Amino acid sequence: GTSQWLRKTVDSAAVILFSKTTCPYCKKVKDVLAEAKIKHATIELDQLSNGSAIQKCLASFSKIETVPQMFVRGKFIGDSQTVLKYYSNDELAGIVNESKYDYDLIVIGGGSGGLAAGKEAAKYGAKTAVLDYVEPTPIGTTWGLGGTCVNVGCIPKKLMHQAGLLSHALEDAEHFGWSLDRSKISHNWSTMVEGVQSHIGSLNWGYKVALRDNQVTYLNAKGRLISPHEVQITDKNQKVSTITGNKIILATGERPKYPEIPGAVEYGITSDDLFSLPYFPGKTLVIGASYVALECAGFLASLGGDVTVMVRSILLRGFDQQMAEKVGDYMENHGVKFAKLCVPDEIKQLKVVDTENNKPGLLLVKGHYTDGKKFEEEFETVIFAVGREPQLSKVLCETVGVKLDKNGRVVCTDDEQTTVSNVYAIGDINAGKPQLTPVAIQAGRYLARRLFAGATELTDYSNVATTVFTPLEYGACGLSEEDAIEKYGDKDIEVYHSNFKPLEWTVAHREDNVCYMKLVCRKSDNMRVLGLHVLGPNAGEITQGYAVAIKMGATKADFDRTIGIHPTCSETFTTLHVTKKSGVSPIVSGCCG
Amino acid sequence: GTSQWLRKTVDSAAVILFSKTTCPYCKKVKDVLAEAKIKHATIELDQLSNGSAIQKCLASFSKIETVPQMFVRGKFIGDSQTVLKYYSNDELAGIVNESKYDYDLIVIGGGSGGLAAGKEAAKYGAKTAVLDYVEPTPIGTTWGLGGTCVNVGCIPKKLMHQAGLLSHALEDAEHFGWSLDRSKISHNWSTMVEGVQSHIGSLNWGYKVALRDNQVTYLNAKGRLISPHEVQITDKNQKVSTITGNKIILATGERPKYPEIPGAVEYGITSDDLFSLPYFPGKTLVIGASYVALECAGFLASLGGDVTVMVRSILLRGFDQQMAEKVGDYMENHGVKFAKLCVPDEIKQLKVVDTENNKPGLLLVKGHYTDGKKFEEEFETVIFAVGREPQLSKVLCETVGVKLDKNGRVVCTDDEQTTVSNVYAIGDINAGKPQLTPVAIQAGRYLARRLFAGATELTDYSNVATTVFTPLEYGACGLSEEDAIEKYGDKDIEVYHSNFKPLEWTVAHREDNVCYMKLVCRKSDNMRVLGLHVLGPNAGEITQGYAVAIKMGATKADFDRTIGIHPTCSETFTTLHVTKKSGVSPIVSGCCG
Ligand SMILES: Cc1cc2nc3c(=O)[nH]c(=O)nc-3n(C[C@H](O)[C@H](O)[C@H](O)COP(=O)(O)OP(=O)(O)OC[C@H]3O[C@@H](n4cnc5c(N)ncnc54)[C@H](O)[C@@H]3O)c2cc1C
Ligand SMILES: Cc1cc2nc3c(=O)[nH]c(=O)nc-3n(C[C@H](O)[C@H](O)[C@H](O)COP(=O)(O)OP(=O)(O)OC[C@H]3O[C@@H](n4cnc5c(N)ncnc54)[C@H](O)[C@@H]3O)c2cc1C
Ligand SMILES: C[C@@H]1[C@H]2C[C@@H](C[C@H]1NCc1cn([C@@H]3OC[C@@H](O)[C@H](O)[C@H]3O)c3ccccc13)C2(C)C
Ligand SMILES: C[C@@H]1[C@H]2C[C@@H](C[C@H]1NCc1cn([C@@H]3OC[C@@H](O)[C@H](O)[C@H]3O)c3ccccc13)C2(C)C
Repeated sequence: GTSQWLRKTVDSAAVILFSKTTCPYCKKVKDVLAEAKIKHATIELDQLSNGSAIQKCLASFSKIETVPQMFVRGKFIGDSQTVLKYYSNDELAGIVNESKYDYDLIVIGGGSGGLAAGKEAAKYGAKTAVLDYVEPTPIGTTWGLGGTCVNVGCIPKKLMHQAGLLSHALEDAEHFGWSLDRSKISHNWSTMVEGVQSHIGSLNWGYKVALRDNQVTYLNAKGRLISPHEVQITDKNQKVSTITGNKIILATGERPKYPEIPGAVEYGITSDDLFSLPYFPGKTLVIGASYVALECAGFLASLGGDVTVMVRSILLRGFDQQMAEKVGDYMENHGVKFAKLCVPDEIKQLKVVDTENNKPGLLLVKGHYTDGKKFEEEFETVIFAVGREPQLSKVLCETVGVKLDKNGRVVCTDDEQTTVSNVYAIGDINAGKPQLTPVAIQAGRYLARRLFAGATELTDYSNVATTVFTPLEYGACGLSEEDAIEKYGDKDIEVYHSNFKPLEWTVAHREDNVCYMKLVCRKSDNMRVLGLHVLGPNAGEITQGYAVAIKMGATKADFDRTIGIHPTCSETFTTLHVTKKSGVSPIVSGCCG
Repeated sequence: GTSQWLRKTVDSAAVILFSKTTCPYCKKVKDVLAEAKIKHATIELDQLSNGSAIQKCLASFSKIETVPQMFVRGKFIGDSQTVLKYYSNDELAGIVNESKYDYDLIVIGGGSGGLAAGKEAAKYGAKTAVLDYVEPTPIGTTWGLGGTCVNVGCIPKKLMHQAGLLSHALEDAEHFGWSLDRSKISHNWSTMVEGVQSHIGSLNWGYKVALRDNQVTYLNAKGRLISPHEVQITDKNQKVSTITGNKIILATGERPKYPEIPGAVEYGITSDDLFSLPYFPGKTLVIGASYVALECAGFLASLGGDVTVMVRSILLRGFDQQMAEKVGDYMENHGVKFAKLCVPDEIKQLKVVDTENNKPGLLLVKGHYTDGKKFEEEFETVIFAVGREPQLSKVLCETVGVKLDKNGRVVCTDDEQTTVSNVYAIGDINAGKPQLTPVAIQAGRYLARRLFAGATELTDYSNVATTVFTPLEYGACGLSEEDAIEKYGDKDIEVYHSNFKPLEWTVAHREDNVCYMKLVCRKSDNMRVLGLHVLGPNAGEITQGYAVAIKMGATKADFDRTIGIHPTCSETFTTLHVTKKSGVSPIVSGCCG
């Protein structure tokens, strides 16, 4: 029965009020708690499906079945009459003072998932502490609250990709009858950086206002967990303190990697420096083939620069290789020099940085290919998106047993639960689960719901749709072609593929039959769609809806019976019939396939 | 069981071939037919639910169980031996090209649905004649083959839509570090006309090539049906001739109506004369509140010319009124006059059309509101968009019984079947079926499959999503708020609403909280999503993705389970929690809901 739910609720949370809609006394005590400015995790028993076992559990634990029953921090206050009596002597504010632990919940790391979990816990009754600190970049750049995705990540990346799309739109406007010259239009990088930084500062201020509104104690200081309840604090003023708390959330997030080569740390930069540096990188070298490196090089090239991507092994490792190759070809066509199959060796400085003149320095790069030829070049800026490593060592010494591989930090089971019962890890921390922003937010929210509200729903991690914001976006949800062939077998996987030219590219005279599209359908499950991909403009908007459709298993016949929206670039999804098994070329020019 | 499929196939389809995969003789006869360039509508017996029933029906009709069996007009030629002997004697072409009717299929109306049906029937082993003709009742520009959607309706609409969005993009490029002024930049409307007409001509050439490939004969002749198996046609040179056919497909479509008053025909223009108009309309009056009228007015306004919409009763009749008002306000905020609750009385001329230098002549408009106020203004052009009506009287003889309402339309049953057994109506004339291009295309393709290949699946006209390409696009799927309230009552309908802001509008300092999202769900069936609505940039892609999601039974909990794509607009649908019953303001700025 609901014995497990009652045990989970009573052993956690701050205040939980069991009530029903029919009983007027329950509504009265709810109103009394509301007018006292007391946040509570009320539960409606009548509307809950298991309306019988809850009464038995209440009789077993509270020794009384008369709802409403309000419970605080391991202490049973009593019925509505008891709460009214406590408020009569003005002790209701006094009795809501948490417990032996200083905080109901402490989040280490003010990232998107961390802040979402903090807000979710705060609006469910508990008093929450949030601890966010950013170790300064070796160059010296620093950002405020918001985490990686917000401060230096999702938002600035999309803003600069939109700038690149505007750059292409300037080219297309001449073919669209607008009196303007591409030779007479130039990009002011500094103004763009100032604007995006102003927007991100506004976002940080809004986040601070929101967190202080939910009665959440935020301290900008490094946190280091000592025991499953105790954590030490290193303030920016080196004022080390110590706070205890029953519930701990680990949201240390992630920090960009460096290659252990001479001169990389003191001369190179990462995404942390890229999104806030004043000058313009110009002739730029990018190290690493992760999707972040590719999109960064993409919108640096689209903004007048001439970037050289230096791929080590393969473009977009972990993604589908066919559309990875297509994306690389598109970058090559628009002025991106791909130094594939090469490995960096060392870097040096030739001309010192010119921060007084706001000009980038000059850096010499030495590397070697797979055959060891001495690759030599000079660049005005070198960016190291070689990967990302988490610094869980300096936040957890030996308290929790967390297995970690290369690029991994912890081992975690379902319900984001680690080995320690009262320690929870969300966001990028969990290994073997996607490192995305919405998944982190959902994990935090659902963790707060399960802890301080008694919820039973568990956050999903499968079929997580992603989109990379290259000059032309790539959005995928599900499985790749190679992954499907490896898992379900070559003969059990059917791929529906096509090439389409968006209606926005006709008069503009852009490239035709480049925007690719593919499906992954398995015959054993009635042509069930497994991996759905799109490559072209606004790929994320197209991909999100079809990810939603895939979530509960949309079949190929479902796509066939669905009717398109005219005119849109996504139409060809509901008109997919070409098969790779037949080998028919998907080059659709003029008349649609 | 399969008797009905067999009888409809033999009595309707042209060339049929019952065969299996395991039998090698069937593959041999397939190869023989392929070498003879005689395409066939083959059916794989071993790839169907009940092969034994098909074999029993064949024994009841073909008298022999041994597959394969090839049929022409349903006649039993025989087995593979008979077909091989006939091919050796070299008279199979005459056998397959002889019948009591001149053509197997006659399709009147060369629209997207018409060409789709023609190609689907042709590649399914049949001979078909597609007849299209356009009668320019106004001064007119007789566009070639391509139908309403391609020649006039859809493609030019989205082309000038992207022109308007490029106008907005140049306006907003100031904040993205682009060195221009938006004052020295002007517009070239003639460039619009020439480019869009060039693209239309390329599409027409592609369509002609496609119809030539599918061996379909196309004659630009007026269609006028006579008897259930014969039609008399009028060539371009007034050469009246007579053609008989086995089956008839009606795709007459519709043409814009006219508010018949003196001068409304010889002076004003409609959408037919809008997408090829040599001169820029400039200060324009728009008549009617249909989505075409608002789309055209927004196009001209964002292009630069001030426009005055003149709404009779309500904006966007048939859509949700809330977003209708929102979209109207969005045009109003960008310089679109709105003479709401007004109807026209007369139009006259002051200056003749100045065609020597391509300048529009001046016109005077007189009308009255609901209170009789004498509205009196001057416009050098008036565009009449008061809906479209079909000319069945010019295509269909009165001897056959059909139904027409005030707006026209043709009565028809579920399987696109008219009163006559071999006369079929698809496109914009079906009784109660949506007036959309994919509707016509799917209806034509599925009808051809059900006719000349014995298909079973029917085209779906339910939950047909749409998108109107106003300057702020509006895309909806399912139902509306008022429709849901009428259907199930207030207590059974729950609305989730959100006011969001695209990331592309942050630096640009565009409108905030203007964008909108609405979700209509029914409580009695597990919060099943009925009507979903989006109002923002690139709404068509989101709307189609979510229409595909909804069509196969998507609930709100399914939306919650989905992990969003960050950063885009569409993932805001996965964070829908505000309810209209609670009355919380949709406006979220920093917390973003
Ligand atoms: C350039 C770039 C682009 C990206 N684009 C996308 C994208 O489009 N979509 C997407 O889904 N994801 C994207 N990501 C990933 C995204 O940054 C993460 O997935 C997301 O931030 C994870 O959420 P979080 O709550 O862990 O936030 P995080 O930012 O990962 O949380 C880390 C925070 O905790 C703080 N912290 C760390 N250790 C401590 C400690 N001991 N004490 C106190 N505070 C501490 C850090 O200072 C930081 O503020 C991108 C990342 C980068 C670098
Ligand atoms: C301004 C405008 C915008 C539109 N935008 C959209 C949109 O965004 N999305 C969408 O889905 N739909 C849109 N439509 C609708 C779309 O144009 C039509 O619904 C589409 O053409 C339907 O296909 P059809 O079979 O009716 O072809 P149609 O082209 O409508 O009809 C076939 C053609 O045959 C002609 N014809 C008539 N009688 C005869 C005869 N006796 N012999 C020969 N030919 C004849 C007709 O005039 C017509 O041109 C729009 C329409 C207009 C006017
Ligand atoms: C669906 C989509 C589509 C795009 C490709 C991969 C997925 N998203 C990218 C991605 C997500 N993880 C996540 O970290 C590792 C795991 O923790 C997690 O399972 C995984 O989702 C990656 C890791 C390396 C490399 C790329 C990724 C594809 C085609 C299957
Ligand atoms: C989903 C969407 C959303 C937008 C509204 C209607 C649907 N599509 C618009 C529409 C489709 N028909 C079609 O022609 C008439 C009928 O033939 C057909 O049934 C109808 O779908 C219209 C007619 C007049 C006016 C608008 C329309 C709404 C809110 C339910």
